[PDB]
Amino acid sequence: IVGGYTCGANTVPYQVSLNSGYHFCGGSLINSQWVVSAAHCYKSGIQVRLGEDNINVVEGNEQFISASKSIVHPSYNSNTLNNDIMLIKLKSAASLNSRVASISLPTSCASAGTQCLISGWGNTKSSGTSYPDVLKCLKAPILSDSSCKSAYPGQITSNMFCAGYLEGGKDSCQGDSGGPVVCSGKLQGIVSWGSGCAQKNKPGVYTKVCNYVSWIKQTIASN
Ligand SMILES: N=C(N)c1ccc(/C=N/OCC(=O)O)cc1
Ligand SMILES: [Ca+2]
Repeated sequence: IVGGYTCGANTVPYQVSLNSGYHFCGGSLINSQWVVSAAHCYKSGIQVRLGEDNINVVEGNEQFISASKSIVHPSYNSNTLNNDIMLIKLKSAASLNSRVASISLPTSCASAGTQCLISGWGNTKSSGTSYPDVLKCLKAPILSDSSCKSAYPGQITSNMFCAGYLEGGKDSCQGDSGGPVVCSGKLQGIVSWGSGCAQKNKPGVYTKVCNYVSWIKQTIASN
């Protein structure tokens, strides 16, 4: 997260870290057994880490649970990042508490102009490279689809939306991938892609979760 703020320990209780010997992506806990992340975060041997603040220090509230399966969206296209969503099932159910909690799926899509909360342990520099210890947060508005398409001509599908600041300076970044975009207490986006981070006229592009609720519910009902 570039240009954001320190969230505060366990204030984003649905935020997860995906670990394969190191943190590589974020995710969102949607119930005791399932995490929503980005399909481009797929790899084998994922361990889900819940209740994290400092990802490099065991502070006492963590739950580390191995993934039993990963399900990439059937229409995920890794070239265009269309349908950039994946479900990860935990080997055992998480214990839900104040520090580890699920985030609601939306019943309707979010509105242009709505301020959303984006979070992660990704790069905090728009140019160089610096990774934070503690979870970082950013409040950013959903942009109009016409501004989004103008920013990224020929690349924005109906399964994507832009959020952020066209002036640059504030954005999600590498290492935030797969993490939550929460708007009005619902999981509306997944950190997906963008040209660099926090660049002028290049806002963040996010998977449009409201399009996938049917697939999510069907998949979790059968796996
Ligand atoms: N909002 C952005 N500008 C943005 C968001 C996500 C990415 C994802 N990069 O994938 C590589 C990785 O996370 O390791 C890039 C730019
Ligand atoms: Ca920790």
